[PDB]
Amino acid sequence: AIASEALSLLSNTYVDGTEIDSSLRIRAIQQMARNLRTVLDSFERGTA
Amino acid sequence: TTQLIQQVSLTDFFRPDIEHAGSIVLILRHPSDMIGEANTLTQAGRDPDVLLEGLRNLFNACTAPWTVGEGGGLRAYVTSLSFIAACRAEEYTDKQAADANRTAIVSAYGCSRMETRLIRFSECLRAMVQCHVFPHRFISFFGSLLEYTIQDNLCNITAVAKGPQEAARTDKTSTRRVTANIPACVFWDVDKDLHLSADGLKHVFLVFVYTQRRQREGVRLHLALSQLNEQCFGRGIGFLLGRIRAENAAWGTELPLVQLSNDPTSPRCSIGEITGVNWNLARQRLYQWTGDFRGLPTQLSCMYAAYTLIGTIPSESVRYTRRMERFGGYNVPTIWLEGVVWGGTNTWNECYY
Amino acid sequence: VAYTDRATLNPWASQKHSYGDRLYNGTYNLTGASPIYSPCFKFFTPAEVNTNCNTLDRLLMEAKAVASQSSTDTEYQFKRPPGSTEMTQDPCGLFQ
Amino acid sequence: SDRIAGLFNIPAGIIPTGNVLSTIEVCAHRCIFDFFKQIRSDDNSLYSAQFDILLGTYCNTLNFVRFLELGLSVACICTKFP
Amino acid sequence: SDRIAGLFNIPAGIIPTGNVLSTIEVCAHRCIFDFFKQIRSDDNSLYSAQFDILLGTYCNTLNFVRFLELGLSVACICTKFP
Amino acid sequence: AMPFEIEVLLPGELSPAETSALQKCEGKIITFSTLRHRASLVDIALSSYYINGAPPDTLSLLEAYRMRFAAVITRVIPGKLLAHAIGVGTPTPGLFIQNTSPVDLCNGDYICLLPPVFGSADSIRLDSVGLEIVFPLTIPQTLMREIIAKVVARAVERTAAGAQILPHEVLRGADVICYNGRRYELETNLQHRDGSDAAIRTLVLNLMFSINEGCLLLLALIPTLLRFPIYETISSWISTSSRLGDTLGTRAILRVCVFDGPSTVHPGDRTAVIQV
Amino acid sequence: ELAYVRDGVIQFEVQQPMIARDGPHPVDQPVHNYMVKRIHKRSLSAAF
Amino acid sequence: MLHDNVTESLRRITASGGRLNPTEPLPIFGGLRPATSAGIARGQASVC
Amino acid sequence: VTTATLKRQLLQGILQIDDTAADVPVTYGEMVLQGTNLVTALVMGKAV
Repeated sequence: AIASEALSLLSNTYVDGTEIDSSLRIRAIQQMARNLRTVLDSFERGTA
Repeated sequence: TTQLIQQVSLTDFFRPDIEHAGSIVLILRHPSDMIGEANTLTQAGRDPDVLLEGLRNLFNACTAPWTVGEGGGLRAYVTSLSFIAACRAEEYTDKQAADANRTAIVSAYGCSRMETRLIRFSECLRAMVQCHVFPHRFISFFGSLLEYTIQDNLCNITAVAKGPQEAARTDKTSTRRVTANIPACVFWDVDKDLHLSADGLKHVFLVFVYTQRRQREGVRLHLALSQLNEQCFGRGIGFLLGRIRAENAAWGTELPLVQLSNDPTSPRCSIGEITGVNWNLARQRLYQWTGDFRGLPTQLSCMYAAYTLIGTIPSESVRYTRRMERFGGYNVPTIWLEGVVWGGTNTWNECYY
Repeated sequence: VAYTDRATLNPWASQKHSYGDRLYNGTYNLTGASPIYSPCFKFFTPAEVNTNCNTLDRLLMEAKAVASQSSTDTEYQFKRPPGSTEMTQDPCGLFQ
Repeated sequence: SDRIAGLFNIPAGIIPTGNVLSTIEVCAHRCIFDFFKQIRSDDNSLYSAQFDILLGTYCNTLNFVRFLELGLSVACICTKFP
Repeated sequence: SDRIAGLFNIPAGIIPTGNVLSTIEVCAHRCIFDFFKQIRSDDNSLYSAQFDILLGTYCNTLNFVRFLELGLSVACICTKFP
Repeated sequence: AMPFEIEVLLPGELSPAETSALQKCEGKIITFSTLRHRASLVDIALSSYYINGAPPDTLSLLEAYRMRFAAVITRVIPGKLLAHAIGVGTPTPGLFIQNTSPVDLCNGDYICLLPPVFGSADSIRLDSVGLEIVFPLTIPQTLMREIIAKVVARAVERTAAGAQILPHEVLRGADVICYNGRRYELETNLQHRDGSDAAIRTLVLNLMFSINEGCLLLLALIPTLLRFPIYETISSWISTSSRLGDTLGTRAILRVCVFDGPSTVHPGDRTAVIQV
Repeated sequence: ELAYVRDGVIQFEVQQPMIARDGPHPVDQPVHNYMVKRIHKRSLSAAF
Repeated sequence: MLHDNVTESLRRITASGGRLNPTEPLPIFGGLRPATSAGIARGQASVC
Repeated sequence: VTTATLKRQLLQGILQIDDTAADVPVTYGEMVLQGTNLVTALVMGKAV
């Protein structure tokens, strides 16, 4: 799953020019990549 | 998306700078409408003025006692669940959480005639039941607190009225989102009591519970979280409230026609026989049947509960959290629902049988 | 303090629990539900600065922007409605 | 209260952004200020150091299973059929 | 006191100084740690930003009176006995 | 998704007075038997409700406001009427409604239609085509039961003529509806003894013949509680009562949400609403 | 980043001169002051 | 006072000699507003 | 700052005009919150 306020940061709505906002958007992208990689390994375990 | 609603009000029975965001806010019908319904719905031999005095005494130390009349435009519109819970903090089974919440809101508020404000509101709510002016007709769901702005004695409130709770975006201190929450005492999950407890969708009800004996009226409201739909929730309430039902049914109110027709020998008068001279000598030729349905259990004398549906929680499993977190100066146990989608239609269902 | 040869000029209004004090002092909230404005309200009610004792000369910080007392819309002088924002000055509610 | 007197250390000299240009007796206007402390010639409580420290941050990383590197794959003939 | 979480953000100081060698169901030993929070995926409390700031510092500079530069010094004959 | 817009093409030959009248009769609610993208002026008109070749009474109008589809009149131009649907799933974005009722709508009320049971109705007459249009009332859901129970009761005492009950009593008087801190007297400072009862008497009859048979079937079944088929009577009582009750017990269709404005919608006042 | 601040303060440090006098008087010492003010939050809004 | 017909008679001698006085039938619940006058001449009326 | 009546009464013969133009700035300041005090704004909750 992807949270609210993490989907609001991926989809570039409420984009401010601040760096304290890009610092959060990067934090969201990293979590989404983590979760997608884990979900993909789950399919290799499920086969066994 | 969601649906926002905004309303200006006074700050007497509600202080938005203290209540948590996401808190359930109630609205109040005008007070001068209770007088009319009390003047007519009151049972016989019961003074309909106890409500009027308990009402004029509540508002006599609430705010400016002038401009409580008809066409002022400013009025104590809204309350919170915490206020209406702490005013009746002696009727919940969990005395610990009830008294914690009560002592939290007595000190964190103005403390200038705040104890009296809590006492007289409870007296008014009590008096509303012996006059059969039930509180569920004058209190209703407004929304979940989202955004506010305040001045000296004047507040302006924005709340989530319909739609998923976590989709509303605010400028809350830590993060831009907020989830619903309620005091731990008003919480009541019916599925754990009825041994259903299944995993699935739930509803969020707003149930009042009346208990009326002579001069011993007690009113409390809960927030129910059940699997049973709007129609089949009154059964689950009646099975859990089996004592108040029987107590109110008794302590609250304080013809062989099928046989006479089976023989043409009984006295009778066909419809074409009802004319001028037949008038006086008809009401005595027939069978006499005295008596009256006076002094019997009615719907307003046997009522013990009244509930609405205000939202649902459509998850695979309802994850609610009970944590102790403070209203500033005091700790108080709350409950943190997750993923409620507010609904409405504000349709109250009375329970008397 | 002002005239040192006497304790009071009007015994019926300066003593505590007297006629004037019982009638006009706002703490007893006698005319609490009355809508008419009381000119003598500020003369008979004791003041309480939340920091009464944390300043030697708070004459200046208590002499700028007091809110209006009465209403400025109606035909008579009512009390200040619960939503007004007008502001006046009191050279008379300062030196009492 | 005075939590703000304790957010950043009061006498902690960083750099004068400006100069108050007045040189008046400030003991008088004690109240147009949220914190006020008058000190005599170098009195105590000006030499204080006490901090909090984050002494590390540990994490981990997962291992990824390949089904064909396992031993269990002998019992099957895996085929892909879109 | 469990105020321990609230000094530094829980995910913060991003570069990890170590590597946990053992993956286990940590939830079973929840009472070994002083703080514990298990999320499923993307809690909303991960993206929170809130800070305090110091918006300047203002000093003063004293002026140095010279007695001979004044005017009053006319009436005196300033000599200096050692 | 798009809204459901309806285009009522007005005919010519409408007097310049009637066009200015229609220019103000927007925000009001109309109904169609079937919901189409292009309606006509005879589907809105009162002549659509004629049940047995005769104008409808209050009971028939209560039964009609259920089987028809509601719609709110949006902007009106000199050529046509534009109205948006209500019940069907539609995104209708502006959707304001004006208050046609002798009460005040508070911000947050729910609204449900009620035929003009008391006094008169506000109807616009188009004598150029030979048809008129009546508009339903918009009353809060809290009074939707008190109002009907107070206009149907009052019409039973006036039936109690013949010394059956004392018509000389002034002990009980002034049946009012108190709402939002205002008293609406029901006699309307005149005497509508005739004209109003004759248009409600069928509802009163169907309620008399249904309450009177409830307190007698029970007494016939249990004689100790205080050739005449009995099971047929048990059947024909529930069949009639349950089929008459749903007609009366209506549900809400709008809700008064108000930003940036006043919290009370006076009689004959506009306001914005959302779909329940 | 004004939307993110919780509270900001500014600090003052003033010093006062002194006059060396003779007796009988209590000898003097230099006094220093330390102060803190706190920013207030406001807003502005207009619509169409 | 003890007898209601003494207060009800004082509230009439008072009203008959001034112009700021409540509505005649005292409402059982309200604030006793005065009757709004159909004219204003020289400004707000300062009460004494 | 005053009203246009007092300004009229003052400019007549009381005050003495000095100029009829002024050199004013035409741009605002700027804060950034970047570099290092962005690090202390997200690990700890403070910045200078």
